[PDB]
Amino acid sequence: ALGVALIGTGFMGKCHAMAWRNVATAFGGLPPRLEVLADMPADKAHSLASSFGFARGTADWREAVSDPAVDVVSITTPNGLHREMAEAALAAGKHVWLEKPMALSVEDAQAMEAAARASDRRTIIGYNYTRSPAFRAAVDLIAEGAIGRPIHFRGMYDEDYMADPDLPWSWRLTRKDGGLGALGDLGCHLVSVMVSLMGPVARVYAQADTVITDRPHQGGTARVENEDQAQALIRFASGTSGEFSCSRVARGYRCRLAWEVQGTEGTLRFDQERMNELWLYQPGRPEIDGFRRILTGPAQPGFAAFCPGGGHNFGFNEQKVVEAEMLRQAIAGRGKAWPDFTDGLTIERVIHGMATSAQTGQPVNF
Amino acid sequence: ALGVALIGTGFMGKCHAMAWRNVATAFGGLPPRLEVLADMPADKAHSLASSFGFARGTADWREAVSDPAVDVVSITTPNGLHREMAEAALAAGKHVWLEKPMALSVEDAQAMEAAARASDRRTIIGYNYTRSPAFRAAVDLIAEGAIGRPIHFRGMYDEDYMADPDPWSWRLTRKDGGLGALGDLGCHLVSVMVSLMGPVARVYAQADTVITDRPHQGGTARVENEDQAQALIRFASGTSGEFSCSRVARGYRCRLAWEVQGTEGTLRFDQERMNELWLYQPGRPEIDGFRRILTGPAQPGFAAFCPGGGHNFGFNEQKVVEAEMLRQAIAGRGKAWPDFTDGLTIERVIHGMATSAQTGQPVNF
Amino acid sequence: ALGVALIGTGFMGKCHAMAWRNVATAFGGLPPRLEVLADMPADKAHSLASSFGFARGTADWREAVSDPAVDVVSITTPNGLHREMAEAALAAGKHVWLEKPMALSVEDAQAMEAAARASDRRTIIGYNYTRSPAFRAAVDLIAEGAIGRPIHFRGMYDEDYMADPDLPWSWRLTRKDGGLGALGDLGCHLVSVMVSLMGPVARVYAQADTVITDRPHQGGTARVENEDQAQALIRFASGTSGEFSCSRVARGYRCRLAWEVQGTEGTLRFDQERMNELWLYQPGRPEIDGFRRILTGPAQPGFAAFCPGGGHNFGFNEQKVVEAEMLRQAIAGRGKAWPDFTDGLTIERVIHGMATSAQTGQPVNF
Amino acid sequence: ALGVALIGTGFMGKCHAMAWRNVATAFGGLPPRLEVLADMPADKAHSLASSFGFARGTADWREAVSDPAVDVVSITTPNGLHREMAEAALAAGKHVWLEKPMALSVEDAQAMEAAARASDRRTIIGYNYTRSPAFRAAVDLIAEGAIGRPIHFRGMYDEDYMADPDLPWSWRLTRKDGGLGALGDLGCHLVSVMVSLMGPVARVYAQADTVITDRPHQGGTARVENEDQAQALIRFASGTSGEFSCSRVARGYRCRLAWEVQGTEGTLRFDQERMNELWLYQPGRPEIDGFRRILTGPAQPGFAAFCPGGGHNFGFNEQKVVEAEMLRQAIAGRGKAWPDFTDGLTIERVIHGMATSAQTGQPVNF
Ligand SMILES: NC(=O)c1ccc[n+]([C@@H]2O[C@H](COP(=O)([O-])OP(=O)(O)OC[C@H]3O[C@@H](n4cnc5c(N)ncnc54)[C@H](O)[C@@H]3O)[C@@H](O)[C@H]2O)c1
Ligand SMILES: NC(=O)c1ccc[n+]([C@@H]2O[C@H](COP(=O)([O-])OP(=O)(O)OC[C@H]3O[C@@H](n4cnc5c(N)ncnc54)[C@H](O)[C@@H]3O)[C@@H](O)[C@H]2O)c1
Ligand SMILES: NC(=O)c1ccc[n+]([C@@H]2O[C@H](COP(=O)([O-])OP(=O)(O)OC[C@H]3O[C@@H](n4cnc5c(N)ncnc54)[C@H](O)[C@@H]3O)[C@@H](O)[C@H]2O)c1
Ligand SMILES: NC(=O)c1ccc[n+]([C@@H]2O[C@H](COP(=O)([O-])OP(=O)(O)OC[C@H]3O[C@@H](n4cnc5c(N)ncnc54)[C@H](O)[C@@H]3O)[C@@H](O)[C@H]2O)c1
Ligand SMILES: O[C@H]1[C@H](O)[C@@H](O)[C@H](O)[C@@H](O)[C@H]1O
Ligand SMILES: O[C@H]1[C@H](O)[C@@H](O)[C@H](O)[C@@H](O)[C@H]1O
Ligand SMILES: O[C@H]1[C@H](O)[C@@H](O)[C@H](O)[C@@H](O)[C@H]1O
Repeated sequence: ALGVALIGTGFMGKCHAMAWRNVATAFGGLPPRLEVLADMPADKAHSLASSFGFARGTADWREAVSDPAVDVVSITTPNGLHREMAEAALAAGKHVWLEKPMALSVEDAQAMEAAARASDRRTIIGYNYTRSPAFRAAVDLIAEGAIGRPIHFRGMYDEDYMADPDLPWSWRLTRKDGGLGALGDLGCHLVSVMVSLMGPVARVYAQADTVITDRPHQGGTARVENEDQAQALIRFASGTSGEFSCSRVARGYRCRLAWEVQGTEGTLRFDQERMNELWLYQPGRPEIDGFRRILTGPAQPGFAAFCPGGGHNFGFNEQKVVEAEMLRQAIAGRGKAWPDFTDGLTIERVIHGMATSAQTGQPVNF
Repeated sequence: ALGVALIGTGFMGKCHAMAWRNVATAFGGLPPRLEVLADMPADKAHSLASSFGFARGTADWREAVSDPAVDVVSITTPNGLHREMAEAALAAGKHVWLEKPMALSVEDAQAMEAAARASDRRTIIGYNYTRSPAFRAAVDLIAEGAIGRPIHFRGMYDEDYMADPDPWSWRLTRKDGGLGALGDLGCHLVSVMVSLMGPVARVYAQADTVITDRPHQGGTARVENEDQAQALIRFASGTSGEFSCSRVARGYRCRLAWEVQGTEGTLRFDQERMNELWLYQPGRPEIDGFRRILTGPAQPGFAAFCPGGGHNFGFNEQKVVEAEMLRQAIAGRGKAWPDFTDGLTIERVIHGMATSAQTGQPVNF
Repeated sequence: ALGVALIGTGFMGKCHAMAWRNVATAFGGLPPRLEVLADMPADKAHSLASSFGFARGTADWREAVSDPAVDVVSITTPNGLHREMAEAALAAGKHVWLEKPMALSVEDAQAMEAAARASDRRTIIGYNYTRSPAFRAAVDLIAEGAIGRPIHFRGMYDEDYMADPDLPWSWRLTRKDGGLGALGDLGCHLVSVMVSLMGPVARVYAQADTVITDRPHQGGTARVENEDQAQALIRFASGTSGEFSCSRVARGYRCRLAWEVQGTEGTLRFDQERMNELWLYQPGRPEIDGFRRILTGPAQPGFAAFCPGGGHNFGFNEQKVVEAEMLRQAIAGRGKAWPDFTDGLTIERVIHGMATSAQTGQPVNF
Repeated sequence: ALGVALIGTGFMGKCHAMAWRNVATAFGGLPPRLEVLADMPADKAHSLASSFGFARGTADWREAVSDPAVDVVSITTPNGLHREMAEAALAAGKHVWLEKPMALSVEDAQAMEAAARASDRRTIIGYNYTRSPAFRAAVDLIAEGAIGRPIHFRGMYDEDYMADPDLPWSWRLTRKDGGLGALGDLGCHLVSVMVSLMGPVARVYAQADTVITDRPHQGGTARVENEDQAQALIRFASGTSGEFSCSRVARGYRCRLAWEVQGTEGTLRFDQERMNELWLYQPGRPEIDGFRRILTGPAQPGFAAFCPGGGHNFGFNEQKVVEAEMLRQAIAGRGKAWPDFTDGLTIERVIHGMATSAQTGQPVNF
């Protein structure tokens, strides 16, 4: 069994834990051994290792990535910590499951990518919205020619977690430790999905905005630095056109990663807030012509490992189980995992390229 | 930590396995120990006990219920085994997580309800559709007066797994399944309905078998029970109700959809979109209409799985919540619903409906 | 050109006026001659006669009905006035376009039916939800065998126009002017749709409720004389099962006439609040299997006469234009108007049979 | 009564006819007298003038614009004739209801604008998607402060009427006729809506494609000369951002003019294919937080003129009756008609500016 370390226990830390714990339940093989949990403070690491079923808990992550019983390290700590912990893991000869985005900057991502290439260990970044059965059915459909040649992509990713202007400031909202705003938190997820459907991005023209430029900082106010929303027009390497957006201030949306691929012979549309539906249009006779609602079931990739009956809604967390497995297969030498630090660095260059574009009012070519 | 035995590894068996494995991960406390898994043949039981992380797999269910390390038994076998397995598990001093419906008959459920009181062990029936954050949110809203006085209920549960020509399940026999759509789906619809409306007083029902033989069985494969059924309800309150279920309603996969029309509002839900609760309350005319409430941390259960609203809660995660309730009842910190007593009433409703359909007569409770 | 008389100018009266005005615009032939309009008081009739484009107004309907420049009469007055007005019109040798339901009782409907047969004039009842391109396409699809044989019908008609208890007492709530409550006002519509799709009703078992027992009336407090809601289980002459309901207190719904036909080889589903969509499931390959959203367009009956492009939503009022056209054609002998007073009589026996079942607690066979 | 001439009887011609016959029926006043109808050949004009309720049909549009009994002229002919016809109507001192877009080029629009100012006659351009009860409710909800300050617009207009590559090379596909492609046919309508929500446009950056470049043409094939789809990033004069697209080859879509405004305090979203629904998000307590589905009814502007009860879906064609009313009110010197040829000119510069941008690869500033 694969020896597992986990660093962090928050939103993603718990998600990885629940995933590791059931990956063998779903897909077979041996359950991974949950060796070490790292979080701060110590008493919290001990508590959570107990209730997560980990063999021990530590307040010292370096110990976790060092442990001889570990082969793989889940890294679910804040973006400013990714580079250091990732690199230390790879140097200790461990495979790495790293949360997105890779780091704060393209330069950090590049350093990490070089580390990974040296190491010969397997890596994967936590672009979990590419794990849904519906998204994977969509990719297969386009490959099968269900919509002919793609002629346009339109995608968005709206959430409203920062829309309230009273929400307190933090260094996340600075360029340092924070990095990009909406592009770094959400943009990257959209790019991960978009390039899987349409191929590599050849060019972007973008614009960005900070809507809420000043926030309470225990007293007066602090200037928010990164962007609350960004949009971009795209040209892919195939030459086809695309539209792109992201926002952390789009009121009423909670997880609205929504995309569509219009093709010569059809159209596919999807909204993550209803992650179990794939809308497919193909030309038919006039009398019955129209979009089909394909409800996620065992006909789609990965679904049948969790449930034999269609229409039993596949959940967000279960995406993470599929991700664990893809890494599990890569480590077992049986299948390449996407995206690794090399694949992820391209995604980093895209979102940062869009940021550069926005600042300059000039298109950026990749 | 609770010792767990699991009987069955099919649709619901595998579901219970995933739930027991993550109950503590979501809700804290100590993770349950996965002790014994039972299924046939033995080779299958062995491989799956290993992948599911169970200490052993066996082809002998009695071995699972008698393991001293076990405190609780998940029974996920065909309906025709529920009674024997549940009564054995109770007599063995184990708490029971029994899959719905209880058994083949009301008499069976009567026997099991008596045993459950005698055992002084906790019981819960697998009505996992009452565990969604959206559903739990609805109940709380109604109790708050959000929709005022419930004046009508309209409920359905449509699926189409029997509509497919390609097959043969135990669900189609009287000795393995019992009732057809009413036993396999109807009961779920009842569990939801009485949780919203209070107990049933009267039913008038009708039923049909639309596919009499399983096309690809070689031999005769007579469907021994109903493919669909509908009923008018009167609740103990005096309120009206519409009820139906079907395993042949083509294009539906898990369409357990209900609504409660109140004097002050309406609540509506469809399990195919289990993350949405529609709420209408009267407002200013210029902004009047139903609200799509997207499941999130403000709903019961959800926060334990995710701090961000809109990250769709899953079918399988309803089962994690179900497990947590049994586990809280087991610790004397809550009361599990429905136990074998509450479940008995449910069996009466669906079997009353089946009777009403057989006789062309109303049935009172 | 056909000579028109119109009695009433409210909800349906204005609908009828608008329909006659554009019937020839839509379908060709000669525009009807808008001859006489009748409403009270007189000032109101002459005023609306002017704005509706009618040659004259009057406060006395009887004159309008026997005016020799009139060939057809639209009757859009409360239910209590239907029988008298229709019987008078027919006996003058005029065709009649009558608002639903026929009158207060089954006896009224039998009286009206007899008068119509003796008069040898055309009649049509205003069941306008049978006139939508989506509905008519549904009936055709069933006929062509798109969903095999029907095995179940589930229908409802929810509105909340009496859901607020403060709303004033109105004629729809009296047995003298309305007759039945939600069964008379909404239920009849549901039946007209249901029988078009499933065939005749063989049996019903029903229950009914008055949720708001009293209402403000000028001074205050008046008792509601008929039902706010009703439901019924149906057996059709075919043997097939049905579910049926209606309500005027169903909070949040405005025109939710929603039905579905579940067949052996597919399913059809419709909701009048989205009267441009017809949902059709037929079995398909697993990977693309699901309900189609058919958007109303020129391939559906009647639509091409209003617009040559699909997706330009056909409206409520245009159903009435279709309805006038079917009446014109019938009067000219080139078509059948459905439902006439005879077909209308059947509809009335169903709804009153439901009322009876509700009162007795026993099934009612037809 | 207003004297009305109508030129053209097709898609919009017939829609204008239906609108002029019921404008008074809906909003009171005197019914406009339908004087002259022009279309070709003559026999068709005679036939349709009879069935449209027009006093006479003619094959010569110039006759209609000069008739002394005419006060206002509807112009529903292809784009290349708009300039000529409008300028002539105005020269004869007639009021003008002109179909979109104004013409083939900015230059044309400039001349027509000056022509319009030179006469002292009313003009309105046929941007009917701004007449819907839902849209007008949206605008008033914003003006009422419903969503705070707009911070982003996302708009699209997808149709597939050109998706089939075997459709014959026809007028919307030419420069000399047609002008722009998707931008001139669908884009303009999106801008009409967009500037009504976000105000004027400061800057665009756009991309465009011809996806089907060749089409059957009398035993041969001809080159398509304008775009099938276009997209743009927008910077509004207010400093706010926007996304914009249109397409005539977006498979499955029939009239998908969908738009969204995300504000500091709320969100509004709309889709013409369901023109009777308006989605509104305002912050609520978390228990009941979410988008409201607002079903078009009497609370929304214009609706009560057509129907006293909500839910009775307002049609595409009834947008035009509203448009007619707005014009009658402007002629009567009450309400002003938007957009006139001056507001229209701006919309033309925008769509042509996107076209320029897409052609050159450069941002275009206004
Ligand atoms: N893939 C996805 O869908 C997704 C979703 C949410 C967050 N994320 C990513 O997950 C990462 C964490 O996000 P989150 O929402 O879980 O943040 P969080 O604040 O919920 O959790 C951070 C975790 O890291 C721990 N931590 C912080 N500093 C530490 C240190 N020095 N040593 C050990 N532990 C430390 C915290 O105590 C906590 O356990 C971020 O990189 C974010 O981008 C990804
Ligand atoms: N709550 C739910 O949503 C849900 C879903 C599916 C089934 N169910 C209920 O759960 C139960 C199981 O249904 P399922 O769909 O998982 O059926 P299934 O056929 O998929 O699984 C049944 C399992 O029981 C095992 N089994 C059969 N006979 C056995 C024996 N003699 N000893 C030990 N194991 C035996 C089978 O080998 C199989 O592993 C039924 O009671 C059903 O009504 C509930
Ligand atoms: N088919 C449909 O979709 C539809 C929709 C709404 C109403 N209806 C039916 O239309 C009919 C009228 O409904 P409504 O909502 O228009 O009612 P309403 O209250 O709007 O109008 C009643 C009309 O009758 C007139 N009236 C009353 N007494 C009269 C008399 N003695 N002489 C002349 N005119 C008289 C009133 O002045 C008014 O014009 C009813 O039978 C109702 O069932 C049908
Ligand atoms: N606002 C909308 O929703 C909408 C919808 C469709 C079209 N349009 C616009 O309406 C206009 C017409 O498009 P359509 O789809 O109605 O085209 P169409 O081809 O359906 O009809 C064109 C009409 O113009 C007539 N015509 C052509 N040359 C003429 C001449 N010399 N004299 C008189 N009549 C002549 C044709 O006979 C026909 O009646 C275009 O400018 C288009 O952009 C707007
Ligand atoms: O598919 C159905 C349904 O999904 C229920 O959840 C399950 O309990 C039934 O046994 C199964 O037959
Ligand atoms: O709003 C309702 C309903 O829309 C019916 O169409 C109409 O016939 C009723 O009389 C009216 O009350
Ligand atoms: O079908 C399209 C579109 O629906 C618009 O309504 C119209 O203005 C266009 O000209 C027509 O091409």
